Parts: sequence; C-alpha cells; structure tokens
Amino acid sequence: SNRLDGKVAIITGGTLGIGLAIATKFVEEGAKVMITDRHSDVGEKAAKSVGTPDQIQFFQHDSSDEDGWTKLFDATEKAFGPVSTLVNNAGIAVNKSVEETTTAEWRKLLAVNLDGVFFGTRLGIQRMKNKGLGASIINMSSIEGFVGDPSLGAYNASKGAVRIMSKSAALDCALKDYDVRVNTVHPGYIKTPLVDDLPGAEEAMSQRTKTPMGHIGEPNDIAYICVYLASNESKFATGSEFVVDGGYTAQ
Amino acid sequence: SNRLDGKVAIITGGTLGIGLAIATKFVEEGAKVMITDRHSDVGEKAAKSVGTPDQIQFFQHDSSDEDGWTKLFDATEKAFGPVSTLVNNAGIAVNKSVEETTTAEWRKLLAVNLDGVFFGTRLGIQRMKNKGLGASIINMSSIEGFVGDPSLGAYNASKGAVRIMSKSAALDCALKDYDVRVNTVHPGYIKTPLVDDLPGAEEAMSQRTKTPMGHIGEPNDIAYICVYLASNESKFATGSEFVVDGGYTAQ
Amino acid sequence: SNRLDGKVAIITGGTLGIGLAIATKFVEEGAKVMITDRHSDVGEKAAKSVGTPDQIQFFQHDSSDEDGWTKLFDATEKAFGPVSTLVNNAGIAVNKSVEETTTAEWRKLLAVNLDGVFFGTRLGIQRMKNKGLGASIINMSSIEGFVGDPSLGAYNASKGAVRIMSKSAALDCALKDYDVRVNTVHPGYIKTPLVDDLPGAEEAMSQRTKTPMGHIGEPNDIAYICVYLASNESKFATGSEFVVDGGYTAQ
Amino acid sequence: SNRLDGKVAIITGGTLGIGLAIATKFVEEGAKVMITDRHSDVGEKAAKSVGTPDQIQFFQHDSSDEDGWTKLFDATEKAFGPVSTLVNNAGIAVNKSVEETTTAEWRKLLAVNLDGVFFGTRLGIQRMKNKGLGASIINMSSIEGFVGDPSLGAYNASKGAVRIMSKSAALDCALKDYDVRVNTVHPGYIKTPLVDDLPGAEEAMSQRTKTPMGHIGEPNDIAYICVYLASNESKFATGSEFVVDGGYTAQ
Ligand SMILES: NC(=O)C1=CN([C@@H]2O[C@H](COP(=O)(O)OP(=O)(O)OC[C@H]3O[C@@H](n4cnc5c(N)ncnc54)[C@H](O)[C@@H]3O)[C@@H](O)[C@H]2O)C=CC1
Ligand SMILES: NC(=O)C1=CN([C@@H]2O[C@H](COP(=O)(O)OP(=O)(O)OC[C@H]3O[C@@H](n4cnc5c(N)ncnc54)[C@H](O)[C@@H]3O)[C@@H](O)[C@H]2O)C=CC1
Ligand SMILES: NC(=O)C1=CN([C@@H]2O[C@H](COP(=O)(O)OP(=O)(O)OC[C@H]3O[C@@H](n4cnc5c(N)ncnc54)[C@H](O)[C@@H]3O)[C@@H](O)[C@H]2O)C=CC1
Ligand SMILES: NC(=O)C1=CN([C@@H]2O[C@H](COP(=O)(O)OP(=O)(O)OC[C@H]3O[C@@H](n4cnc5c(N)ncnc54)[C@H](O)[C@@H]3O)[C@@H](O)[C@H]2O)C=CC1
Ligand SMILES: C[C@@H](O)c1ccccc1
Ligand SMILES: C[C@@H](O)c1ccccc1
Ligand SMILES: C[C@@H](O)c1ccccc1
Ligand SMILES: C[C@@H](O)c1ccccc1
Ligand SMILES: [Mg+2]
Ligand SMILES: [Mg+2]
Repeated sequence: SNRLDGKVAIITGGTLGIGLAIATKFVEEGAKVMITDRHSDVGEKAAKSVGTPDQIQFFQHDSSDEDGWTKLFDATEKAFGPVSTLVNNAGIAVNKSVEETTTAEWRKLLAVNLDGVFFGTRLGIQRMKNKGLGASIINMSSIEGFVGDPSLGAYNASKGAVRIMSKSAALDCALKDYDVRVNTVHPGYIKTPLVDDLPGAEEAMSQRTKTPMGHIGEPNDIAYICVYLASNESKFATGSEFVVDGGYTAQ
Repeated sequence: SNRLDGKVAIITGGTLGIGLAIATKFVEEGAKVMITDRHSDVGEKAAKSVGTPDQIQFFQHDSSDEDGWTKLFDATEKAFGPVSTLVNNAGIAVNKSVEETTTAEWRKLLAVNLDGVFFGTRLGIQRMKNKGLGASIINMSSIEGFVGDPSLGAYNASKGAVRIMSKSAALDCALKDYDVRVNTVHPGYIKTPLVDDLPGAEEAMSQRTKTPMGHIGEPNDIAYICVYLASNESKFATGSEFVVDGGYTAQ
Repeated sequence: SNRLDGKVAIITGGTLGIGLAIATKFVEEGAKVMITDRHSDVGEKAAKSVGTPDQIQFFQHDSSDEDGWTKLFDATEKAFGPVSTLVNNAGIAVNKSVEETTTAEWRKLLAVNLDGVFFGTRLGIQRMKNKGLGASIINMSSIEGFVGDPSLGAYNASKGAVRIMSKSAALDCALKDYDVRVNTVHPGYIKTPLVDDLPGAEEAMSQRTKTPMGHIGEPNDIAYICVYLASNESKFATGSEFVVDGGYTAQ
Repeated sequence: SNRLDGKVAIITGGTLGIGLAIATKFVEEGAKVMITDRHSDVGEKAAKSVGTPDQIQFFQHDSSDEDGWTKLFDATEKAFGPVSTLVNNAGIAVNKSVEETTTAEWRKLLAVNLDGVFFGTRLGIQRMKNKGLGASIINMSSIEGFVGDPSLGAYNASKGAVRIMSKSAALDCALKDYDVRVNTVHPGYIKTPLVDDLPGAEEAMSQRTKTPMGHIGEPNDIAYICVYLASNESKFATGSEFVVDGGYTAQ
C-alpha cells in the first residue's frame, strides 16, 4: 500500500502477461498508469480490468514507432501529470538460431526490442530529468541478456544490448544529477496465457536442467521487483540488473 | 505494511548500521526479529530502540562461533516460533592488500565473513526446509564480491566466496523442494555512524570515479531490498545477486 | 611459429590498429589472411606492409553491407581456399550519451557494430560448419560490453549485443557439432595512431581510476589473444569472453 | 616454441591431470618448472616423464602448508634462478551440498583451495614484484567460481573466493607498478585418469545440458591458456577470468 504514491508510469506492452501484472500492482500501490500495445482491442479491455480511468488508461503505440513515443508521453502527462516512471516491457521473440535468422526477422525484432527501448529511454531521460520526481526507468532485459539460447539469436542480441545500454544511461543520469535511475529486470520463464497456448513449453521450461525450482514463475513475480525499482525505496539502485528466474542462471 | 506478516527473522550484526535498519524495517513490516552482536552493551540498547520484546529481541553471538549458532536458533524459536528468515549480515574488514595480509588477519576475517555465513546458511537450511514457511536466507555479499579493491584482499576473498556458495545452496534447496531461497545482497558504500568516524571516507567514497551518484547510500537502502527478499513477493528469486550501489559497479 | 598453420582468416577492419596487428600475427603464425576496410587507399597499403599476396590480401567492404559479405567470402576462398577463421573487428564509435544520441547516429553505429557482426557470424557459420577446419569466429566486443560509459550509449548497446549474441551462436554450433567456435574479445583501451591524434585521450585513459596499470595497451596485446582463439589450442573454448584491459573492469 | 623463454615457474599439484599438462607445455615453451604434490611417489615419477632436471624438478609440498611455501620458493630459485611465474593449481573437492558439509570437510577444503592460494599469491607477489621478470600468477578458479553446483558447496565457496581475491591482488600489483599480473583460469570439465576412474562421470559431464559441446575437455586445453597467461603475450591482461569450458557457462 502506497509504495508508489504520486508516481505516474508508462508501461509498454502493458495489456497482457508481465506488463499487465506490473500495471496491476502499480495501480494497487498508488501509481497512475498508461499501458500500451500496438493493437487496441487488447489494450482498451486491459485497462478497465485493472481500474478506472483516473487510475489507468490505454494508449495505442508500437514501441518501434519513434514519433509515437512523443505522442505517448504527451497523452500520459495530460491524463495524469508529469511522467515519473517508464517500464520498457514491450518485446517480441523469433525462434531462430543466429544461423537461420533472416534479415527481415533481425530488423523486426531489433526495432521493437532494441530501438524501442532506446527511444523510450532517451525520451524518458529528457522528459523526467531535473523535476524532483524520483524518476525511474526499468528496462526488461531477460535471463537471455546473461546467457545464450541456441534458438534465440536475435533475442539474445537485443537483451544483451538493453542490459549494457541501460548501464550507460544510468551512469550519465547519475553523473549529471538528473534524478533518473535506470535498471534492468531479467525474468526467467513466466507462465502466461500465451505460454499456456504453446504445447509443452511450460513443462520443457520446468525441467530442473532449465529452471531449478522445477516450475516457472507467475506475472506478479516480475510485478513486485518492478514496484521496488519504481519506488523511492530503490533510490540508491542504478545501473544494475535484477534477476527473478527460479535459479535458471545460477547453474 | 504487512509485507512480512508471520515471518520470524534472525539478523546477525543487527544492532547498528545496515543490520539495524534491516531490523527496523522488518519489524515495521510485521516480522518478529532476533538481532545479534558479539557484544551486549550495543545489542540490548539496539532492540528496545526498534520495538518491544514481542517484536524484537537481542541474542549475544559471534557469528564465527559454530556452537552458538545453535543456541541462537533455539532462542529465536522459543521467543517467536519457527524461524523463517535469516540475514547473514555480520562482517568485518581488514584494510590490507593481499600482499600485506597477515595470516592471523586472514583467519580472523574468514572466520566471521565466510565460516559464519556458512554456519548460518547450513543451519538455516536444516531448520527451515520443508515447513511451508516461505523461508529465505539473505547473505550480505558486497560490491567487493564483484570487483576487487587493492586494499581489501581478504574481504574480497570472503565476499566472492559468499556470492557463489549462496548459489550452491540456492540450487540444492530449489532442486530438493525445500521451500528455502538463498540470495545475496551487494551494498555499495553506505553512510553510518562508523563511516562518519573515519575522516575523509565518505568524501573519498562519493567521488564520481567511485560512486557515480556522487554520494553514498543510507542504511534503509539496504533494508528495503532485504524486505523484498524476505517476503513472499520474491518467491521466484533464488540464486541471484541484488546490487544497491549508486552505480559503483556499472562503470 | 606455426600456431595457425593451414588456417584461412578474414579480418574486418584489418588495415589499421588492432585489426592490422591481428593480421600481422596471423600471417606470422602461418594463416592466410584477407583484410577489409570500407576504403581502399588504406587497405591496399596495409596488406603489402604485412606480407606478399600469397599470405595476405585486401578486399574492399563495409561490414554493414550484407550483400558484400558474400562477395568477401567468395574472394577469400578463391585466393586461399575455404575460410576457417573470421574476426569481426570493424567498428565505429559515437561520442554521445544515450540522451543525446540522434536516431541517425544510432542506426549508423548499429549497422556496423551490430548488423555487421550478425551478418559475418551468420555467414561464417554457414560457410564454415562441417568441414573439419577447426573453425573459429572471434567477435570484438569491448570492455564496453561489460560496463557502461556515460558518453558511449550506442556503442555500449552494440557491444552488449555482440557479447550475448555470440553465446547464442556458440551454443547452436556446439550442440549441432558444427566444428565452429564463437568467442568474444574485450579490449580495454589500446594505443594506436588514431588515439595519438586525440589530444589528451591516452593520458585520460591511463589514469589509475580508468586503467589500473597506469598506461594503455598496444595492438599486439589484442593480436595475441586472437591467435590463441583462432588456433586449435582453444578447441574447448566457446561461448566465452576474453578480456585484455589493464585491469579496467577488475575495479 | 620459445613462448616462455627465460621463465621460471612453480606449478602446485603439477604431477597429474591439468597440472602435469601445464608443466609439459611450459617446459616445451622454454620455462623451467618446479612441480609439487603433497605426496612424493607421484611427484618424482611425474617430473622425469616431462624432462630432465635442468628443465623440471619436483618439490614435496602440501599447498595448505604455509611454512612450506617458503621452502618451495627457495628450492625453485636455487635450482633455476628467481621465480617469474606461479600457477596455483592444487585443489580438492568435497561432494557435498552446503547443507551436508561437515565442518571438518569445510576447513580441509578451504585450507587447500583458499588458504593455499592465498599463501601462494601473497608470497609470489613478495618474491616476484619489482624484478623485471614479467611475473604472472595464474590462479585456478573453475566454472564453479561462476555458477553454483548443489553438490559442491565448499568447492563453490573456495572458487568464488579465488576469483575475486585474485582481482584484488591484480589491482594492487598494477597500481604499485610491481610487474606482477594476476589472473584466473576457469576450466569446465576435463578428462583425466581420475575422471576415468569415476564410473559415469564423463558421460554425465558430456550431456548437452551440462557441456554443450557434448564431450569434456583434455588437460592440454588448460595448459594452452596457461602458456598465454604466463607469457609476455598477455602483458596487458590482469584481473580477469579466462574460461575454457565447452560452453558450460554460456547457457
Ligand atoms: N513470458 C515469458 O516467459 C518471458 C518473458 N520475457 C520478457 O518479458 C516481457 C513481457 O512479457 P509478457 O508481457 O508476458 O509478454 P507476453 O508474451 O505475455 O505477450 C507479448 C507482449 O508484448 C507486447 N508487445 C509485443 N510487440 C509489441 C509492440 N510492437 N508494441 C507494443 N507492445 C508489444 C504486447 O503488449 C504483449 O503484451 C517481454 O519483453 C519479454 O521479452 C522474458 C522471458 C520470459
Ligand atoms: N557500511 C558500509 O559502507 C558497507 C558495509 N558493507 C557490509 O554490510 C554489512 C553490514 O554493515 P553494517 O551493519 O553497517 O556494519 P557496521 O560497519 O555499521 O558495523 C559493523 C557491524 O558488524 C557486526 N559484526 C562485526 N563482527 C561481528 C561478529 N564477530 N559477530 C556478530 N556481529 C559482528 C556488528 O554487529 C556491527 O553492527 C557488513 O557485512 C559489511 O561487510 C559492505 C560495503 C559497505
Ligand atoms: N583503439 C581502442 O582504444 C579501442 C578499440 N576497441 C575496438 O577494437 C576494434 C578495432 O580497433 P582498431 O582496429 O584499433 O580501430 P581503429 O580505431 O584503429 O580504426 C578504426 C578501424 O575500424 C574499421 N572500420 C570502421 N568502420 C568500418 C566499416 N564500415 N567497414 C569496415 N571497417 C570499418 C577500420 O578498418 C579501422 O581500421 C574496434 O571494433 C573497436 O570497437 C575497443 C576499445 C578500445
Ligand atoms: N579435472 C576436472 O574435471 C576439473 C578440475 N578442476 C580444477 O583443476 C585443477 C587441477 O586439476 P587436476 O590437475 O586435473 O587434478 P586431478 O583431479 O587430476 O588430481 C588432483 C590434483 O590435485 C593436487 N592436489 C590435491 N591436494 C593437494 C595438496 N594438499 N597439495 C598439493 N597438491 C594437491 C594433486 O597434485 C593432484 O594432481 C584443480 O584445482 C581443480 O579444482 C576444475 C574443474 C574440473
Ligand atoms: C525467452 C522467452 O522470451 C521466449 C522466447 C521464445 C519462445 C518462448 C519463450
Ligand atoms: C567495503 C567496506 O566494507 C569497507 C571496508 C573497509 C573500510 C571501509 C569500508
Ligand atoms: C571505447 C573506445 O572504442 C573509444 C570510443 C570512443 C572514443 C574513444 C575510445
Ligand atoms: C568440479 C570438479 O572439480 C569436480 C568436483 C567433484 C567431483 C567431480 C568433479
Ligand atoms: Mg547456466
Ligand atoms: Mg568498475
């Protein structure tokens, strides 16, 4: 209760899975939230399921769309006042090795997972710096930002990029006294309706050779670390990686 | 409020600095707490300053004392019921390079910082496993578990040891379904009364080449990450490292 | 002597600095080498300075040019026989924070440093797999793939991407028995004619707060780790990072 | 050939497995070598199998024996002149979880794997600093210094300790211009006569979920990275970790 009082958050890809749980817990903790998705059927349903428009709204946006990022911040500040918190959560995956990644697949995935995170982080710094907001940018950067997977080549590139680009941003903001922190969150495998629709994936993901806890996580597992990072509780944390993975990377 | 309802925690070195703030926030969040120190003058004063005996008590113990560790768990369970949470926070430092570390200094520091953490972790697993407690062992493992410092040789050894031993314990507990998580917390430099008594240390620590944020942290910065790790909010986090360092390790 | 007997190597950006030293030592150790640069004035001079055309040749190529990558492998195999070794060394830097990185700067740097390395790695796997060559892909991935720098935002993104994408490729090649290894090399600061032309850079780079050894490296420092990685001496090394940095990342 | 001309090396645990291969390649490259083992039957046989006494000798020593370390350096300098190179390779393992590690097991393993490496490193710095030798200390610090194993708790503690203590030593030596480098080598699983005597271990170790290359390494895989680190080829490498693991830690 009240851990995000006063905060105004944008969460990209906030209508389902991890993003939706982040939104839910943020609203529970007193934040105002703008969620996005590139679609609208999903997004408008999503917001009302969490709360009332004074708490949470939807804005249609593809995170790879540079110009839209500006539309999104403007819409958020007009609904709720100056943005304090950005969660760059939107992402896609391609199930290909590096060897077999088409150039089109490469470019598409980097547009969302890398360019989108760059656009959001760059704009977030510009919009949030020097306002006494206790501003926090939280970039979703995966267990696949620490370890490779033979069938996630482009995804691995994007997540490693986000991991280290976020440190650069953290340092500049710290050195310049901007009152903006930048950190990454690295989920292991999490169970969502989308995973449930992939036959065998959860089981495959729950083998002890993958996730030592022998099961995968839930969306709220990622929501709670994001609450910590958005809150002023984490005012000395910047430039670091927060892993919530059931032990995946510990072995 | 209520984030640690029902929890019963031991915090070693809990009478001052980071340990005391961990204790304070744990009690605020509903945990019962036993704090320790090798002394008693410090420890008894400390507990009453946080709360009443039904909330927090003191037990005299040197974490290097293997037999005492057993006394400590027994005293905690008799005061508050079965222990769910252990914070291995007690530690010492020697201001010596590897080159100049005496063997006596080496052994003394390893006894507290390494053996003590081993004794606590081993006993904690044995006492906490298989009770449905949502048990959590939180080992204090430093920025000096990631990077070296030329004048902290033995300290660096101990912190690197804790970092990886904790992963071993996390994995075994996960694989065996023990309902015990093990994680490490890695503070950067934190401002305490002890640091205040070391002329020039905070300033030295606040240079941008050391801490990018240009200042050092406060004890509550470490308390809040410990609340997250002790709580069931972090039920999917095991075997990982949580860094709160003002950017120190990001550059 | 003879440590790369029989090997056929492509080195991108091989006409100056680190690339030229890699080429020089590779030829000394018995490899045949094709060096590249996006220019030709630099490239043709470079090759003759190292050896005769039966040892080393130049091919004009911008590593961001996908179609050219195919031209480059074909020219190398026609000069020297099937390629066994690829060093993805070409790279550029932008001296900008994330905050101030223009989109054009972002795209240009990613085209060379990320897309170029992807194109080379993908093609290298396809061309080298399953030929008994003891094939090795060596991706230049920087100290800036481990730590951030506030004024190298895009560069940091690219180097973190290369670091982890390389692990993906390593794993797929290992799992599929391709006889291709993939590793990254992470130079600290190295002294070259280009650094010499940047007033104050070497000195700035030699401060103990940057490079503990108190001086920067030389091109051969990177050449020698590349010889090891190209040779069959390193037949069990894949998916890992080889840092040669004067202590930069150790503190 | 000649890559270690002039060097004088001590290799602890140099009579079998990885240590013996390190010794063999060191002698091949022109170094003079003193190997150790706590036994003598093994050690005297070992040296003659590699070369003549002017190339390689044996000295009986348990690396946990502090006073003996001094005897060992003196015997080496009297045979071969001032020591330039130290490989802290002796180590033992206990097949126990943290939970089940007896205190006696803990102390015994730390005495060899941690205290022994401390004693060697401390003495090596003192004996080697400031002599223009191009001195190099190479500490064997395992894949189990990066990841945990549920059944190697004490071993994991020791290897994490060595990993970070070595960075401390590297930094002090660099900052003080000692002409001593300190680095760690991290083998994955390697096939030796001892592994061959453990039924099922190699197979278990070769599963793709353990070692992606699908087989384990050979002793020379570790010897060759040690040659690089002992040689002046690696004069800019200090404070870093060199992993040769078949991909184990990349996934
Ligand atoms: N679910 C899992 O098991 C894992 C998820 N992750 C990461 O967690 C993050 C969030 O995951 P989920 O919310 O559960 O995703 P999800 O798998 O449940 O659904 C995909 C989500 O991505 C967003 N998205 C995709 N393309 C987009 C675009 N062009 N513009 C805006 N939004 C877009 C959508 O809003 C959608 O909610 C992602 O970045 C993903 O990379 C990482 C590891 C595992
Ligand atoms: N204060 C700082 O700047 C930093 C602290 N740390 C780590 O944080 C942890 C806690 O720090 P503080 O509480 O602020 O310590 P402190 O510096 O304020 O005071 C030392 C504390 O260590 C405990 N302690 C020492 N030897 C002990 C023994 N033999 N038995 C039981 N307890 C013992 C005492 O209770 C005392 O409260 C330590 O493990 C330390 O290594 C790490 C980096 C920086
Ligand atoms: N010199 C230094 O201090 C450091 C260098 N590095 C990295 O080391 C690698 C090699 O460095 P140097 O050879 O010394 O570079 P250099 O600084 O001496 O010169 C730049 C080199 O990059 C190559 N290059 C740039 N754009 C290219 C393109 N579009 N196509 C083909 N080639 C291109 C050129 O061949 C040129 O030789 C680079 O990837 C760089 O990122 C990393 C840290 C420090
Ligand atoms: N063989 C393998 O699969 C792996 C080995 N390692 C590490 O590699 C290093 C070397 O391995 P190997 O030479 O193959 O060992 P080994 O397994 O072949 O034989 C044990 C070696 O340890 C030395 N040793 C043990 N206790 C000693 C003492 N008290 N004093 C002096 N020497 C002692 C002995 O000389 C003996 O040669 C060790 O530190 C080990 O921790 C790490 C991972 C895997
Ligand atoms: C790593 C996670 O994002 C994932 C990617 C592709 C398919 C399933 C899961
Ligand atoms: C790293 C921290 O624990 C410290 C150690 C010695 C002196 C000051 C601070
Ligand atoms: C990190 C190195 O590539 C560099 C980049 C920009 C300017 C100088 C040096
Ligand atoms: C990790 C390696 O040193 C090992 C330890 C115990 C048993 C087998 C192998
Ligand atoms: Mg792993
Ligand atoms: Mg650093």
